Amino acid sequence: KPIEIIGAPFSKGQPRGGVEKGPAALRKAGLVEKLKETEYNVRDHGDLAFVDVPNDSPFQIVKNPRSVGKANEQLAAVVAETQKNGTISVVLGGDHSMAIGSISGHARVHPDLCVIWVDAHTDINTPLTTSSGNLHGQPVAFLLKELKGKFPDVPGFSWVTPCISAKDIVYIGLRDVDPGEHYIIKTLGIKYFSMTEVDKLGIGKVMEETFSYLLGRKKRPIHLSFDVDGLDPVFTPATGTPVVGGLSYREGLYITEEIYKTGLLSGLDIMEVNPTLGKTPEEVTRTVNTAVALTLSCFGTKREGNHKPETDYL
Amino acid sequence: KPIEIIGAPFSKGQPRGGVEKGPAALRKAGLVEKLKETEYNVRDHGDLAFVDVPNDSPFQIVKNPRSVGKANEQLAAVVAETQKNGTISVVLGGDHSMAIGSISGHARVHPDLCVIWVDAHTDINTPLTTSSGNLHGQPVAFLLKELKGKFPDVPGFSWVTPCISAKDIVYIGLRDVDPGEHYIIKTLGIKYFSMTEVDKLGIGKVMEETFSYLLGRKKRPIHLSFDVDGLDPVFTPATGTPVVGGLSYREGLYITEEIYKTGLLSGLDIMEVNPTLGKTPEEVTRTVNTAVALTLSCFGTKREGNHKPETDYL
Amino acid sequence: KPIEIIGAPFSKGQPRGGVEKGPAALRKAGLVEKLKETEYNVRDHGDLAFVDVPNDSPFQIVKNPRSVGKANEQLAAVVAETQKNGTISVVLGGDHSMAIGSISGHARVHPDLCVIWVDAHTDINTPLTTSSGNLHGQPVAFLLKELKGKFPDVPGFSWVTPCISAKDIVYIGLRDVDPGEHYIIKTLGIKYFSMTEVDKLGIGKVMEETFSYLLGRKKRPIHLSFDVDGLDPVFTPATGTPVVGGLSYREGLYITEEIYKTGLLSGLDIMEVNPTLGKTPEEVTRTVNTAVALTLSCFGTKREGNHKPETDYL
Ligand SMILES: N=C(NO)NCCC[C@H](N)C(=O)O
Ligand SMILES: N=C(NO)NCCC[C@H](N)C(=O)O
Ligand SMILES: N=C(NO)NCCC[C@H](N)C(=O)O
Ligand SMILES: [Mn+2]
Ligand SMILES: [Mn+2]
Ligand SMILES: [Mn+2]
Ligand SMILES: [Mn+2]
Ligand SMILES: [Mn+2]
Ligand SMILES: [Mn+2]
Repeated sequence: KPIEIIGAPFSKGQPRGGVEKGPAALRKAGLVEKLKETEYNVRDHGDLAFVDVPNDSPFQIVKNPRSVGKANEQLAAVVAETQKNGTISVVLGGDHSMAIGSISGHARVHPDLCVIWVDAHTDINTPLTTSSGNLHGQPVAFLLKELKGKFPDVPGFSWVTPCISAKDIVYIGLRDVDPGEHYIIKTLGIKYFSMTEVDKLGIGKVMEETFSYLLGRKKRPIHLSFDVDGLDPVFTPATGTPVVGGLSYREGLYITEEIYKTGLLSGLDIMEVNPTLGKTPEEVTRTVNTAVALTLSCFGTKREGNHKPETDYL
Repeated sequence: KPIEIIGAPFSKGQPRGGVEKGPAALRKAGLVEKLKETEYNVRDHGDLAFVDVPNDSPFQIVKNPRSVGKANEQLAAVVAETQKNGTISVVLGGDHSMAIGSISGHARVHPDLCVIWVDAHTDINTPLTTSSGNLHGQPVAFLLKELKGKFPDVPGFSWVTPCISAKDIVYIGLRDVDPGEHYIIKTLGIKYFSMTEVDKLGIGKVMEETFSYLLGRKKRPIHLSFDVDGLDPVFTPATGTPVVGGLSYREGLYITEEIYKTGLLSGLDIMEVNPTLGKTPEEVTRTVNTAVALTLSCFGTKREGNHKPETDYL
Repeated sequence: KPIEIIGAPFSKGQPRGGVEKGPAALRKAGLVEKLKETEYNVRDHGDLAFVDVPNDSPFQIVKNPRSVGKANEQLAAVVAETQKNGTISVVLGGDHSMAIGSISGHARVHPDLCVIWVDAHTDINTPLTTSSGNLHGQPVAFLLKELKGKFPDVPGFSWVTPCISAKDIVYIGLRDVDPGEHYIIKTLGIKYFSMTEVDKLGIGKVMEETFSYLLGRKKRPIHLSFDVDGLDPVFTPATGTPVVGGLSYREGLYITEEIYKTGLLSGLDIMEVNPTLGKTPEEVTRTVNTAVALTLSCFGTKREGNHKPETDYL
């Protein structure tokens, strides 16, 4: 199989700066090469340079709208672009609002996809709900159909087309959800697994379930949008919003691991890494490798080992 | 429902000083207000000032007896006092020996209550057993009937009336139990779940069980005496006795969470917080919020979110 | 029952020095006395002084061969020596290559034994595979029959006799396995439980299984070769190779605990402790006690308590 990496050095989805340095640190952590070490061919597409929207106005509360609308428009494009060639898209990112882009682009070639969302937050707030115009906390509200026309069309996201219903999305790692968001997920009946569910079933069953629930009938392609923050802060400290009591490195590596073991991975998102939001240099480095590690997980590497087949190591 | 908070700034139950600063730090962490943010009405009762017993003699080995006898006598009173009005009692505390007070006061209005004891220790030692007169390690021995007249009446605890048998008490998080104590719990057949049990079943099943075992037949009121030290030291470092390999923040939040989801909470104890026993300021702060967090847990807050009902956030 | 402790202050199995100081720190942590506190009689055998092999040549890639061959020859001997008297052998160690010695010596008296291997690594590499002559990463390859004559006889391990097949060995905690090693374990069909398996089943089921798989038919003696490094680095930092995302103190204490509860413990290995590889003095101390703790676990101590029988603590 083939792998193409897209860098989404962006950050207007939120205030704290650095997230665009995300793909910059990830490649520096040698993400590309290690990936090559697998059975997958890897092509690095570089960093989609994003033209800045002069005089971007705050649509009511929502900020830097046009920016996030055009930046995400440019991305979805490249994604659908690769997706058609048949390669697996892996979006190194800045804030998690590049999810619309990625996800959209993906749905163009595979409109039957599901979505596993590992984030501490649902990020399912709308321009109406959000107590901030930080679109990095709305990505699902743009991709959801059951939410279309449920809020004033936003300046820059015209090209966006609600592509999936709540019956194809699955959240894992939720532990910091806003009122409005809780409403939405309950109302629209969205299958999720808050830390409390993790706690109850155990990552194993959590994954086991989520799968049947999504690939029970028709096996479709998967889009794992992973938010480096959905792990506990002790593991991925260099982030925008940390939230104690989250997924463990182990649990996180278990997810990408069961994901891989299903061969249905199509699109991958490694968002929210802020190479600057480090209390200490280590914390960053930590955050960086664990992230890196989580990628190579989705692409083969098992915690039990790997050995090139047909070769007699004896 | 209504909530009344009682501060038990005390510490003679043990040597290390600071535990009385407990309710002092907890309120400072804004425990009161956050609580108001729920569906419960909250009334802060303040800190029961405790008159000191001049010349308190060490009953054999047991120390500061009269102190702990009168301090706990004053408390039980206020507790039964609120309990009658129908509000939920929440005892911010100093050492865990204010459990007799709280628990007693509670049993006066609801003598059919059970008790969930999250502590690293059983604290079920008697004046006979204890290798210390630290009554913060005997609270159950005073409340237990099967232990009445099993030791020399203690100077100051006359007013104390063994209120519950081993069939209504449940320990969770035990990992540092003394010989004598092991004897007692086995002999008197006390349902418990040592870390090893936690390890085996998984907090989920651990709670699931404990409930049936207590609320299987007659659903009664619950008295969760939570000992901030039953969590692992990495989570609640600012304590008297830390004991590695204990409950995780997650597991601890899972408990208070399943407790809440049963609407049977009547009395709550947040003991053993020593705002001074911090290797570093953070450790305290850590200890403080996690504690605070554990309270608001027992009162609604879920790790999946909360949203005021009947309001359309759309 | 009787316990005899053997100190294997050795380290040529690998580069980093200090591991021979292993038994030196363990006794200093009072391992001997605490052990006496159990229902087992304990005899400390002291530290097998190891005569150094002048001019030890690097068999191709493999280093300090003759050293590790004679040091392990001297050990197996003492082990079989005690094993015959009926006492339980407990090898405090230096690098994990003293496993051949221990294990061999054990098989002499009980050739029907199985083996539980808690290590981050399989250490099942051969002189052919290893990208290092560090025999501390080959111990199983010398003890395995299915591997005999699968590599050039090594200078110093003549006396070694492949004693067990892959049907009697069980690995727990694997998370850093080399290519060649993966080949071997898959090929030779070796029952294991990588962190991912731990993650899936939960230490409880992991142990529950491993047992039936080994003691299902004929109950035999157990040889728990525990590698202090198989726990997460946060717990046992003072080691040669740390590997993030490993067994928790709890999970590790759960293992030795279920091991003990089967009364089938015959030989115990507490390897890879490097009293010098400590970022800070605490880290060592940490590493030391947790190790110590893991021993006393295999010998009675439960996390629920212990009380001398036939004594009325009332
Ligand atoms: N980028 C993230 N998470 O990864 N943002 C979470 C934001 C929380 C909430 N949804 C908001 O819009 O404020
Ligand atoms: N306050 C506590 N735990 O929260 N004390 C535990 C004391 C251990 C033991 N029961 C003793 O009396 O020494
Ligand atoms: N001592 C240990 N683990 O405890 N060594 C692991 C070494 C990793 C690998 N088997 C090698 O030979 O390099
Ligand atoms: Mn997000
Ligand atoms: Mn997030
Ligand atoms: Mn206590
Ligand atoms: Mn305690
Ligand atoms: Mn080893
Ligand atoms: Mn190892």
